[PDB]
Amino acid sequence: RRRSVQWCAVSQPEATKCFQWQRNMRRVRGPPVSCIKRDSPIQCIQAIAENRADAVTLDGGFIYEAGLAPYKLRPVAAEVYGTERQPRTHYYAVAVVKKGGSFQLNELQGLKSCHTGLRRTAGWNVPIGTLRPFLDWTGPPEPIEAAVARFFSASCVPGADKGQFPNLCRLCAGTGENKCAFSSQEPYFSYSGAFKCLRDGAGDVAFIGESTVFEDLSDEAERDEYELLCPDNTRKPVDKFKDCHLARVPSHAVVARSVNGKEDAIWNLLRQAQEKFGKDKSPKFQLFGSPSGQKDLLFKDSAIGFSRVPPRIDSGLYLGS
Ligand SMILES: [Fe+3]
Repeated sequence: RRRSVQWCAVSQPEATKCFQWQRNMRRVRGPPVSCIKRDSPIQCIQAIAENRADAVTLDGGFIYEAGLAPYKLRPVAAEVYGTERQPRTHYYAVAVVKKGGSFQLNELQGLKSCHTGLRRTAGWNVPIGTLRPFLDWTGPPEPIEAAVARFFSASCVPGADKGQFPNLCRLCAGTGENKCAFSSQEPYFSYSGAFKCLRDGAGDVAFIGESTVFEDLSDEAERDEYELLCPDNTRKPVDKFKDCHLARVPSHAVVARSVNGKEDAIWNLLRQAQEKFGKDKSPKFQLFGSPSGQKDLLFKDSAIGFSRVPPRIDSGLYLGS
């Protein structure tokens, strides 16, 4: 039906969560949500621009992508992180390494790297931009990936072209054709996957978000075996990310068509869904939770709510501050 917000999933597990979201909203007589299934942010971005879906949550890198032509989607609601007592609409891109090593951020040449994915904020845009000075990139037409592939001995950059940049997919753990996939079929995909790539010892550094280590390692003693590479070339505890990060970046956000995008219905849905199924709100459904073996389905597991984006704020403006 027309009045229902059509959400776009990028995997089957997300589709399954969306359908559960749909029946739960229906049970509590809240705003209706329907589900559309795709395989990547790009297919969801396109599907929305083509009125086949209405909304999707994207990392900063794809919020950028979605704002260009022929899509022109804009962020309508940002994820909120931190705590209810201290909420924030931004997180931190950090460089996590194993304690015991002596190399600093300016000494990564020849080492192995783990990234959340190609063109993702913390996993790529931020770290690569930060390391530019150390690369020997000759600018266009040479794709930046080529320079990165010459810098790190090997890496796992989900979504990178295994054909042109084999080095960038070498450390990835996906089976057969799924090796280096920009999806959960690749064990080292996204935040937790990139961190696992470090935990397993495949890589020497993981470019992820500051909350990853805390979500994945409950034991304080285990987390103490990791530290962060600070921009001033020093190492510090994973809990000191505020004084040791590569960048502070805007939170992932739900995007929608800039014209006739059902913005008000989308916000009504998010506000009520947050209230009914947000953190510690319901035993039957968790808008911000994912089943065992799954991470950040539809929204980050670390999200605690939403913040509506003021009108006439396009992708460009959202990301630039
Ligand atoms: Fe991100």
